[PDB]
Amino acid sequence: EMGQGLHTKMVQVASKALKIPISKIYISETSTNTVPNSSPTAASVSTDIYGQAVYEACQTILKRLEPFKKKNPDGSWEDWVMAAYQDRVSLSTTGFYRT
Amino acid sequence: ADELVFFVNGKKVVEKNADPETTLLAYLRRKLGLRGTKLGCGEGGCGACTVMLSKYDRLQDKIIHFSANACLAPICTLHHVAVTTVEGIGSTKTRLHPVQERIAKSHGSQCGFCTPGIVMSMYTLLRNQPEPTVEEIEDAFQGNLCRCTGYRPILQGFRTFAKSPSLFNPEEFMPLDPTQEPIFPPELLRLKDVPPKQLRFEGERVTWIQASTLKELLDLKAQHPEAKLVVGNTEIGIEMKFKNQLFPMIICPAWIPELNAVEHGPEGISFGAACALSSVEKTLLEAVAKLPTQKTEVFRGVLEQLRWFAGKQVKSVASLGGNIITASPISDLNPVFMASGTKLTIVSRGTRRTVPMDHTFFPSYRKTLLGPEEILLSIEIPYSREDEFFSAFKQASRREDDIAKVTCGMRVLFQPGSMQVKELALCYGGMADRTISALKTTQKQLSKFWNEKLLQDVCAGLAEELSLSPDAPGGMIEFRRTLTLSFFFKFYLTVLKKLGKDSKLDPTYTSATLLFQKHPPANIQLFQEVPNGQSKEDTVGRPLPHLAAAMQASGEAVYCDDIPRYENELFLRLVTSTRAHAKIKSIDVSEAQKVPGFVCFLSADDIPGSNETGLFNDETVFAKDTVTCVGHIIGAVVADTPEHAERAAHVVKVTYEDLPAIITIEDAIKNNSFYGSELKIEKGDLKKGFSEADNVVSGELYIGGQDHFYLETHCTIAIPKGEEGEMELFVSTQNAMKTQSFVAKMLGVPVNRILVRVKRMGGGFGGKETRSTLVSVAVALAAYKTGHPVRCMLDRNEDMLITGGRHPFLARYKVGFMKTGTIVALEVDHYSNAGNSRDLSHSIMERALFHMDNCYKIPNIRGTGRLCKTNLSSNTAFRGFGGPQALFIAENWMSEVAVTCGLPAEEVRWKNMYKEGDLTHFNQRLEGFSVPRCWDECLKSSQYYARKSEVDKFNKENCWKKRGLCIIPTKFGISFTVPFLNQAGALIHVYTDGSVLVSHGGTEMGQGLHTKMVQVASKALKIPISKIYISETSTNTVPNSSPTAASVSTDIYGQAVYEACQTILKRLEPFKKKNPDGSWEDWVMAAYQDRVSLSTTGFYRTPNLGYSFETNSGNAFHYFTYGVACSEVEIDCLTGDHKNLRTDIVMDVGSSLNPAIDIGQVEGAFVQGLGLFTLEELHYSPEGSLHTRGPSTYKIPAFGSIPTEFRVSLLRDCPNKKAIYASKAVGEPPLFLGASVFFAIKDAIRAARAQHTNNNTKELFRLDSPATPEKIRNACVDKFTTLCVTGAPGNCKPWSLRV
Amino acid sequence: HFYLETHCTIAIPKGEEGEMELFVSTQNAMKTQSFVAKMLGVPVNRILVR
Amino acid sequence: CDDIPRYENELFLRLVTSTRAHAKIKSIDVSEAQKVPGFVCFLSADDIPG
Ligand SMILES: Cc1cc2nc3c(=O)[nH]c(=O)nc-3n(C[C@@H](O)[C@@H](O)[C@H](O)COP(=O)(O)OP(=O)(O)OC[C@H]3O[C@@H](n4cnc5c(N)ncnc54)[C@H](O)[C@@H]3O)c2cc1C
Ligand SMILES: Nc1nc2c(c(=O)[nH]1)N[C@H]1C(S)=C(S)[C@@H](COP(=O)(O)O)O[C@H]1N2
Ligand SMILES: O=C(O)c1ccccc1O
Ligand code: MOS
Ligand code: MOS
Ligand code: FES
Ligand code: FES
Ligand SMILES: [Ca+2]
Repeated sequence: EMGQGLHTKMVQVASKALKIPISKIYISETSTNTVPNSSPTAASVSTDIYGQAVYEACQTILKRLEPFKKKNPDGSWEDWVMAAYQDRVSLSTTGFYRT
Repeated sequence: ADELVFFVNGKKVVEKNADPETTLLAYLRRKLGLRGTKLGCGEGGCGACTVMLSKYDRLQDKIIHFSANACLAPICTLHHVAVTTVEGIGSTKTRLHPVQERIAKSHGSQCGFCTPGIVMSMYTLLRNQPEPTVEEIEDAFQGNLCRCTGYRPILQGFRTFAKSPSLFNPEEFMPLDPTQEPIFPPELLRLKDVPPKQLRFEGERVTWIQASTLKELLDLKAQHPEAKLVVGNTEIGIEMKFKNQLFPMIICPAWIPELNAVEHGPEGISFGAACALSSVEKTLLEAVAKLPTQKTEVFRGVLEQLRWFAGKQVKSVASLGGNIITASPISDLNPVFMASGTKLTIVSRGTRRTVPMDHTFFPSYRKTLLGPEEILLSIEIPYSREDEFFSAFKQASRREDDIAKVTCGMRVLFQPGSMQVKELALCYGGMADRTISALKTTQKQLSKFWNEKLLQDVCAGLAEELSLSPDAPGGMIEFRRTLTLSFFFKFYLTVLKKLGKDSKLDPTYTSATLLFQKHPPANIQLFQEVPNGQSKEDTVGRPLPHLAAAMQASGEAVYCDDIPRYENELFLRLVTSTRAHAKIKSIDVSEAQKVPGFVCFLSADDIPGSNETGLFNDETVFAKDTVTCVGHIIGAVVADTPEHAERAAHVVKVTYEDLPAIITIEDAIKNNSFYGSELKIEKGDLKKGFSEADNVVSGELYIGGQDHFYLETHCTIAIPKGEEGEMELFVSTQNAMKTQSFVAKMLGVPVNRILVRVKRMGGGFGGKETRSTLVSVAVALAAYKTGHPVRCMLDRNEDMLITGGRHPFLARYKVGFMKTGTIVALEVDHYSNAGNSRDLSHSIMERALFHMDNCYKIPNIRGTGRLCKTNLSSNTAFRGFGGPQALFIAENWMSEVAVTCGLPAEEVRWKNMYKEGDLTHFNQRLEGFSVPRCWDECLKSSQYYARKSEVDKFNKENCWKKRGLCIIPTKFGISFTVPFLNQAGALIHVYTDGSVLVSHGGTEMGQGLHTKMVQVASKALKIPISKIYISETSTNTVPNSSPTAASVSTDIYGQAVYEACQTILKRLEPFKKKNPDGSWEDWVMAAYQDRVSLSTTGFYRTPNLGYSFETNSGNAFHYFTYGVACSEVEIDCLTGDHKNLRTDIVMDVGSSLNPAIDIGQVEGAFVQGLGLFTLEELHYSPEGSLHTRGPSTYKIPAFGSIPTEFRVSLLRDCPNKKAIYASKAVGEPPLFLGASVFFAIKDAIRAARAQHTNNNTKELFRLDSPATPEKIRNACVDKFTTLCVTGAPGNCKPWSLRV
Repeated sequence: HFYLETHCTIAIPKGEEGEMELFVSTQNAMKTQSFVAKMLGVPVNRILVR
Repeated sequence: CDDIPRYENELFLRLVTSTRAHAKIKSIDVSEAQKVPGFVCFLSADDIPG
């Protein structure tokens, strides 16, 4: 983030893909121990490619939460996440994109 | 004056404004930034702060080197002294010193917090003796404690300085070359030819005057009688730090030559009052070696005491004058100086007198017959005369560096060549509030002859004259009185032997006159070599040392508090309750606010979020309205320095209104005070079982608690980022996830705002899996409120008081068995003291129930469990998690079954043992039950049967010493008994240079988990471990992690890491195929260029788990880890002390991922269990106030506590398909094996009781844990214990009898 | 460029295995990481750029 | 970046740069710099470990 609002946009994207308020999503910083071998933030494509990578990681999460959502359709995002946790289903995932 | 000049690692230090209250430790860490030296207790008992001091000695015209505790050394005593820390002898950036290299490569370093101090003790030794003996090497560590290793490796590695595969190879060690050692600071050498001048230092509250001459000392004292002298500061330092003592004016007379003079006169040897005890020891040893035995009787007595007097660090700074004038009730020297009428030369300006120390020298508590203007100039220890004999004895809890329970000095003068008493003096310590002489008793024996009648008359006299009321401070009334008579008995016999000339006693009575004797160590470790075809780069199964061992030995390894503080960082001090249960009526911070640097007082009202916390939302972050235990956190003070925060907090005044308190398990039962309902597992038919049973035994047993005593106490640094409630914390915890959510809950912000990072812990052992949040949340609140970073590291006393420990257990049992020993029915009701909150108490009781069978098949069985809710700090996880308590209870009734049946214990245990395929009481199948092999193998390698003979023989030839032998098995179920915790995540990145960064949910606390994880990654990816790295554990890399516990970390994280590596391998596969002959680096780069992601997570969920208490079905564990231990001991029936002669252990850890780490885990766990069952004991006042708050009173196993012959074997060819690379969890399983020592002791006591107690061979006497010297001695009933019968003395027979 | 915030870097040496954590005003954490590692002569996994 | 609080022991670096567009570096003298209060060290090419 250098003022172009990339994090704002990635939160907006994650929020849509996951179908939850942006208020439940947060981006703290950029670091080499969370995401390695990253290209520089340049070429005006950051939204294009990181938006895609964030999207993919979100789909993964959604696929893992599916069974719980299907079991408790009227439940809350919070109910599904906890149920997923209690069932020892991983709640962490990478996402990647290649133009 | 004004300027203080000294050196640290060869560098000159000039302090222009030295504050008399500043310790070297603080100065090194804060001022110089040298964090290698650690704070472990600030009490002188752990040695973690050990450093070397060097100076020019004007007398020996030589540079001398000695060790010292930086925590007790005032920098104001260090003018013109050269200090050497761990970073001054070597480092991984330059080159490690042999001492550092060897302790690291010998696997002598685990969590590594104690390593720097032990390194410096060894270094100091070598600096004095380049080729020390094995005995000198062990004695070098009398003042150093380690909680992880079990000590064996440290000694064995250092043994190389003296003079099947191996864990390390001594042939690769770099030779010690003293010519390459750091040279004494040249500048200091010049300053040696300049006469000392009085120096003056002015601090915030204290003024220090370093007197250069005797005249200056006297003038100052004549002018300022209040002035407190200080030499070694090993007493004053304690008084100021722990007794709230403040001395505005201090005078250090250490430089005065008159106070350092040593003179050999006609009547004895005189020492200046400032001479260090180590100097006295040296001079006296020489005198004893050069002079005739008949003249060194008294010197020998002093040497016996010095032998067990603190450690090298304290004896090298503690002075003679200091010990005498401190006038402590438990001084080990004053009773000796008194009994020998040692001469004291006391002076004052214009006056001078010399008197023999006698009973009058100590009028009352902490006082002497010194005038306020007088100072002790010198002491002359008397030469022994003809017909004059002397003895000195000391009995404490632990042999090394411990406080005396009872200590004494004994002397007798006979008429020329007669056995007729001319003079007799029996002086004791620990029997009153001062050193006393049993004058009434001794006066009656004047002119009497040394015989049986005199022995009886003296014992009866002592029992009467040295009485103790039921409220005597320190308790242990029966034990202490028994020791006073036992010591005399030992003196009596010794004198007989001496009068017998020798240059005769019943042979069975001879060992009673013998002083403690060390025995040559003999350690052997057996493990399996890796398959010959295995690749060199595949380290799984190899004895790879801990990845951080070298950095831990060099002091470069960073622990939480070693992290530099920010320019604006503040310090936090918790304000806790001093009442077990009361309403908080008022909190006054008026005085606290006046303390310099005061920033603020935090309480429940300051919490922005919720004040409800705890694993079960059972607790408050800050007590509101009421306190429910001593130590209950009420609030906290934030200040500019640690000192100021501590001072401010101390004066925070809380007014209370007591409420009825429930302290003990018995209390809880009576009041029906419990958490939840009864826990129970029942199988078979009890009524039927007891019916078919030939015999039936009932009883009650108790197991005391235990303090984790991790060398590094609790600690947290909280960094507020000032954005969106974000906070980054560095914490010493095994549970980053709970830390994160508890901080978030208290603050009222989303969990994604909190980042918790754990690089490593200097030990955890379960004490940091939940209770670490008590500090983390409070520090987080401080950071939130001030907007400044804040940190807090607990002092030892706060840690032991507040953080909880192992759950004490009380058990009521009843067992049915056949005359053959077979068990047919068992009923056990367990009760645990849980404290003022639930925490992990429920799961702990569950694990207890799961192990109430140990390794025995019991057809009809019923075990229940109740959690006692009490007004004590909440107890929690501790290596074993309930298993040791339940296993101990099991082995106890099992031992009584053998005794009752009159059959060999090993025989009774074997026929009751489970067999492959059996089901446990909770119906789980035992597959791959390897106890049998461990058992037969241990029996054989230990030579059990043959030694059973050696023991019986010894017991026939010895009357006041006995031996015991016992072989014990164990099984420990592996997995968290809470299903959902059996999950693990990992995250791995491969950078474009091919280096790999691995991250997993587990934390490093010294157990070698990261090391094992790197080994697993290297094998899985088929690349060298040198290309892989693990930096830390953090919530932003691997979320929702289970606490690092239950011994399953390697199992589950190993699997998650493995999976992550598979995915990596899958992605690189296409490139490896394209370029087969290429390198790992070529493939990675190619993958990167083709835009293939080199980052992935890994996850693992342990399969088939889910036990139900309702249906008594389902698998509670993934598999079991097994082991067997045989220990042999020798007890002193007269004092309670005992030797752990030998122990043999055979452990089944499947195919070990690292035999150095495993084995290190086996030895470490065994020693902690050893401590739990025989040495460690916590004492509380009737009101629930913990007395035992430091290493001085809480004695964990020391270097000299381990079995002299310590042999460990890892079972061969026993792959476990239920875990990563066929390995097995090892963390907790071996701990209970320490009980083998407890039962060997019980065996010995049985022999002693058959010797002087009853005649009832099948007698079943109760022995609770820990089997401390008190319990051992009281159990050895004899004519002495009878004359000391607590209460019911010879004066209390009832008027009538007949029910 | 005239970014209102000029170039800036904070480098924190951890004292272990060449580890270093850096807080930098940069659009390229990867290259900062590798260039720092190249200059120091240590594996890239030792350097953390935030 | 620079808003991040400094550690109690944090130091500061100031780059030493060329005043010529193209030239051989004949000599470098830090004798005057060494006398400035607070001076810690001057780093040059030979200090690079990698
Ligand atoms: C971990 C640890 C273990 C210990 N173990 C033992 C043990 O096994 N047995 C035992 O007996 N003690 C033990 N002690 C206490 C022992 O170290 C002190 O008694 C020591 O001998 C005191 O000498 P010092 O020079 O440190 O005294 P200081 O702390 O300086 O204290 C001395 C006190 O004596 C006064 N004083 C000192 N010198 C003189 C003088 N010349 N003339 C007049 N007054 C004087 C001071 O004013 C002060 O009141 C231990 C202490 C620690 C911290
Ligand atoms: N050196 C050291 N070893 C240790 C501990 C420790 O704190 N320090 N904790 C013990 C406890 S209580 C457990 S549960 C396991 C923890 O790690 P693991 O699951 O990998 O074996 O290690 C054991 N070994
Ligand atoms: O079973 C365990 O050993 C255990 C340990 C820590 C927390 C919960 C648990 O069930
Ligand atoms: O010039 Mo922008 O592509 S960084
Ligand atoms: O007692 Mo260890 O399960 S943390
Ligand atoms: S901290 Fe100095 S002896 Fe423990
Ligand atoms: S390695 Fe010694 S206390 Fe941890
Ligand atoms: Ca509890």
